[PDB]
Amino acid sequence: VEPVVVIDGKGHLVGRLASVVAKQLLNGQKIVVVRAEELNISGEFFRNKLKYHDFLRKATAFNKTRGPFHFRAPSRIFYKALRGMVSHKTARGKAALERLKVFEGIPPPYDKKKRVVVPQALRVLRLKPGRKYTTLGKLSTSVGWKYEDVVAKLEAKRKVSSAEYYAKKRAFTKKVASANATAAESDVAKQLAALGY
Amino acid sequence: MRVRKRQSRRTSTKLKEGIKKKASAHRKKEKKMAKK
Amino acid sequence: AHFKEYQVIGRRLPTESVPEPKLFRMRIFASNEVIAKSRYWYFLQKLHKVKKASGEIVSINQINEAHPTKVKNFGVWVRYDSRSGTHNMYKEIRDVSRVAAVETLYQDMAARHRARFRSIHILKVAEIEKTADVKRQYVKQFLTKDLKFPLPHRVQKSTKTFSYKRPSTFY
Amino acid sequence: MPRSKRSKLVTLAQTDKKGRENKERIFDEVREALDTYRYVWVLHLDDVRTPVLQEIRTSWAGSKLIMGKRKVLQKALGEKREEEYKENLYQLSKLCSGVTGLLFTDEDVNTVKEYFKSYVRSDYSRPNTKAPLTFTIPEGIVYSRGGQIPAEEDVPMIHSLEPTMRNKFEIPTKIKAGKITIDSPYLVCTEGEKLDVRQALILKQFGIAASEFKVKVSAYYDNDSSTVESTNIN
Amino acid sequence: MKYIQTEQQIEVPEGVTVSIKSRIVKVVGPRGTLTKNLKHIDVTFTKVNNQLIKVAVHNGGRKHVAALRTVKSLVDNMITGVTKGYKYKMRYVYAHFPINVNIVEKDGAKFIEVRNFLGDKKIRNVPVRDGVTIEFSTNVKDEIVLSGNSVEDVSQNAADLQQICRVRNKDIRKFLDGIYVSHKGFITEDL
Amino acid sequence: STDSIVKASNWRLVEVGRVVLIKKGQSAGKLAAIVEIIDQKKVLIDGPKAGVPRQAINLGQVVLTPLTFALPRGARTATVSKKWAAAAVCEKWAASSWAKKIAQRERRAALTDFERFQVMVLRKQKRYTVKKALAKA
RNA sequence: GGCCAGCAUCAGUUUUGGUGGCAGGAUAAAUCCAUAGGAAUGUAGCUUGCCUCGGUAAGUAUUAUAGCCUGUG
RNA sequence: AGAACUGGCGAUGCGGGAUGAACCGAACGUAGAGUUAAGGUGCCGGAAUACACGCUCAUCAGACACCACAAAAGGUGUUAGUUCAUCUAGACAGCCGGACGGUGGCCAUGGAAGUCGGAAUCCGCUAAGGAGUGUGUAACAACUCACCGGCCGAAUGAACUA
RNA sequence: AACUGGCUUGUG
RNA sequence: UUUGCUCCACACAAUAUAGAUGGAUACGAAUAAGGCGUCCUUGUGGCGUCGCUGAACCAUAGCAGGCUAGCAACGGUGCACUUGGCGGAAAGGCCUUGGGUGCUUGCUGGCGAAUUGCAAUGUCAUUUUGCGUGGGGAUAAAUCAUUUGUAUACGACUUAGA
Repeated sequence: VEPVVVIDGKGHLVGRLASVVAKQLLNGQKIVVVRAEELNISGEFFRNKLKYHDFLRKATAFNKTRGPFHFRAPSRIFYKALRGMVSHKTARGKAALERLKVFEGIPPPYDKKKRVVVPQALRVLRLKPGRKYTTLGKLSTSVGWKYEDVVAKLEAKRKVSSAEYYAKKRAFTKKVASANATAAESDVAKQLAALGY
Repeated sequence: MRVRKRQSRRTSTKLKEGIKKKASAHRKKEKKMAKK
Repeated sequence: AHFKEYQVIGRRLPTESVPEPKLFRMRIFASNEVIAKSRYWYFLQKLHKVKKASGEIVSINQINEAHPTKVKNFGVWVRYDSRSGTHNMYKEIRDVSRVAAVETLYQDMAARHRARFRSIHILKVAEIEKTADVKRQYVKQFLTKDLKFPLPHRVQKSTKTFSYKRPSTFY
Repeated sequence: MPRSKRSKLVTLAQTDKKGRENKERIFDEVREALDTYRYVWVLHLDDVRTPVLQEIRTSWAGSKLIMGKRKVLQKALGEKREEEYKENLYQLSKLCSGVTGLLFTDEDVNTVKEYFKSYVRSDYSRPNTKAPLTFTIPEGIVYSRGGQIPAEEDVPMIHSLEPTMRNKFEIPTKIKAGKITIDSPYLVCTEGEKLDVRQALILKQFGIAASEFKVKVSAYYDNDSSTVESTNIN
Repeated sequence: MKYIQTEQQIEVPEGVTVSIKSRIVKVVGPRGTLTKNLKHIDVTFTKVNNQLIKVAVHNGGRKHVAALRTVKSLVDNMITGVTKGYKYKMRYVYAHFPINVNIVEKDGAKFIEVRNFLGDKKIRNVPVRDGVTIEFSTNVKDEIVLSGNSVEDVSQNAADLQQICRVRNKDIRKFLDGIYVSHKGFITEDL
Repeated sequence: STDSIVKASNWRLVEVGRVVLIKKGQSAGKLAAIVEIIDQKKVLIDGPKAGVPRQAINLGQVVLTPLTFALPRGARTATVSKKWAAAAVCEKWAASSWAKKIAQRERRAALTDFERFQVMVLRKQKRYTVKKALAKA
């Protein structure tokens, strides 16, 4: 629908997001993902950390270099699980994953562009309350992604910038709504409502 | 920590068919006993 | 499947010098006729010395309910042979009809006991007119005056994969 | 709450529980008492001693003094006018509010109403009460009496009880050799204040029955008159 | 058994005021204020009027409702900690070696400094949390008093403090010395 | 000023009296009212006026409206119709902004291409007016 | 007069929708109309308390200033 | 282990079982269209992130073919049951009081007072209070239950199964 | 030249 | 440079497109909560209102978009300039000033289209490159050989050399 989709990854879950993404890629929508320090995974911190140390101890015992890379960072985690969801060895796969771009935080140029969500992956719908979740920023900094305090600063910069922006947009909508409702009660408006607008 | 080795949950077929043959032995023994 | 309640009688065959035996009746729950019949013969072979070949069926009649939409408290005495020796049980439902109550029962027994339709027995349905002789509590709390409660955390089931809105439940 | 419950402590003690058999037993027994005896006295006794009650009973065997649970005593007396063993009993079933306690006599009224004014004992504070004395504990060795008697003949308090003094009684109690000592004097209470439970306990620990004990009564009934009498004497 | 609605009452007195947006609380009274986040707990609050507030849960599992009773008692502890204020009293006892105990301020740090412990040379500092004040006991030997509004801060600080003198490798029955709590009262005295 | 300012936590509540919309089933865009509650997730309803039967239903198939009127449990359909027309909900609902939106989507789906070109031009005219209205003031 | 295709009508095969007329069951059961009786998670009304002076509390009250349940038709 | 019968494989491919001698389905000429079996439907992967009742939240669950081997049980995790007990004539939790006299019962001992310890199991008043659970001092004392009773008023508890 | 069939482990 | 490199204009050529064919239309935090507006004592304030799908908002007629006439308005939009700001996370864009230049379907007129023959993607977008056309721009380093030796298996590495 949109040529370039820009997901916000906050409030979301990995697997469910990953599945919907992978299918959208294999059908071709160029998809981009942000804020993936603030993803969520089910379960508790310690279960997820035990898991990841297990993946971390997996290594090629004859030469440790050439085997399973324990990518620490969040975006590349998400990429990992997605690479499991895809046939990454073949060309349909590779020309899927060249339709994917993962970032942390939000760089430009997408902050000036629209962000979306997924319904059917979100924590806040999908999880029963009284049940734990795990911020990937906390997790990955616990396991050796040494950039977390940076991105919070930059996102804090972005947030005020967007704040001033929304103030402008709001005032503009205020004026425009007043203008349109004052222009309403014209017969053309009556006819529009007659036709359902 | 040092997160230690797991047992799998993988199928490992010899144990499946060993289970089936063991099961039939168990049920045979049950029928040999069940007259009493 | 989706269930019905049936009325059956069997009239075990006329033998000479005992014609017309005593028309043993049952009320039997199932989704259709022949399943109902087979269960009549199954209970009957348990309860006294019959076989199907030595017996014959009088009639099948769907029992509709008299006043369906009357909310009713039902209480059901049942048996089941789980893996152990057989054993009894009572359960209590606030519901609309006998048939729907036993529907919910069959599924709940399936959850909580891994209990099959085949190895369930119903003894009996009863309906309770007056309150406050229901033994259980989880129905009993649904009987109080001026009752109100919420649907918290309501979630809306969209067809689309995207939403552009940062949704919410309400509240 | 099928699991994650408390475990209640199981023992092998000798005494067993009474149940309703003793309840209905005493009910019918007072109803037996009613027509037999003639003079009836309702007794509010909040602080009670087992030897005092036995002393009163072995004083008056021709009387009978009965105590038991309240609502069944109200039952056996009859709480309504509609239900009662005899008449004019519901109204005096109303008033009997406190720890009661009851007597069945056939003797004079005068002798008993002067008896229980003459009858006075020494008991403890039993708080939500006054105790007619104050106590400062001196900044020295502490003793079983707490400064009552001379310091030569009082015995110092045992070194077992001191952590109870630190925990319950809120008091700094510091332990030199085997006796027990304090560093500042401790006043426990004053006159004219309602004694607290820790205050009552410390005077108990000293073992001081500084409070007077006298029973009051509120009322009297006679069967042959079949009439109720109201008397607040203490 | 999946209780449908559970609920408890908390009693606001006349003096004190409370402001509850979503699951945040502020509680203000004469001694001062406190705040607390409770976003992890998933309940509902309601006023009826101004001396009583109702907490509640709908569709409770056992864990959910046990949490309900807990959160009530937490907020009541805050209320007490404003209107009364809480007050915890300790003593620091020695057989041979007198403690030197002191208060210091390192850049505004409010450390608590102990020396001569068991004939040591070691300095041990303990921080003080915000919102709690110290006093060494005037006219009472070998005693220290803490007072505050945050009960959790107070108890955590003193529990730390007796957790510092956990004397190690040595027979506890002999080394009776240490720093311990005398009692847990309120500030007031009268009420 | 020295009073406690928690806010009411406005719920929509299920109770005897709650009037309800249906999103899936046969009626599937019609109203009714509860009479009775069965459990947390099933309720027994009936609305005669729109046409819908009496029935049990599961709650996830329905959504609540803020609207309510007083009503007694165990009701019969004559009783609820009488109370309904006394309480005047159909006007209230249809005046509510939600039903305006439902009607809007309905009509737009019911709409002809010729009328689509009409709305195009009339929207352009309104736009002309309004964009003059702005950039001046 | 070769190559690729398209439209219509027809046939075999087949998938998917609309719609009408019929039969059956307890000649559906129910709703709905009337009627009789009953009772409460007790509606009006009555009594007492508070009083924020109308909402509780406990009694009363079987339709009344709501209604429900059952039986028959 | 031995016999007897029967079916599969052997000469035989195909779909599924992640892969496969033994499993599940299935009558092989080439092609088209349709419908299905066994198995499955989050993504790999064609198919419902379908509907719906319940239970589960594991500090390496389970997704198992199942009775089957560790195995009978432990577990203050959790839901539902069974059988018994209690009760506004006041259940359970609790807070308060009593919780006695003969009696410090007999030897036993330096000391043994309900509790270092052997054996006895009384009556008295009793609402109830044992020849006496547990802390205890050298003994004694003091405190606690088990037992009743006062305030509260509401349902609760033992055992067992699943 | 190294688990028939989860083999082996602390308790006659 | 037999004018070689480069910035920019238009003519043609190839050259392909993991696949445009109205718009990637901007807050954040929470969801047992919030947003939007308004008022006040400006706060976790009050008051009203909204969601319950983007099934929307914007844009949108003219030969794949012409030639023309006006009417109403001085508003909108495009092009190339030009003033002044803002943004570093991969900024590579977003504002904004001025006028010039068109068009304006806000409304009413007039002309044309045909014949692609009942439809055939009926081609209109972007990446890359070269030849030419004509206005600008600027005038290198590396390597081999030699030599060194802090390095050196030969390569490599590190030094000096008009």
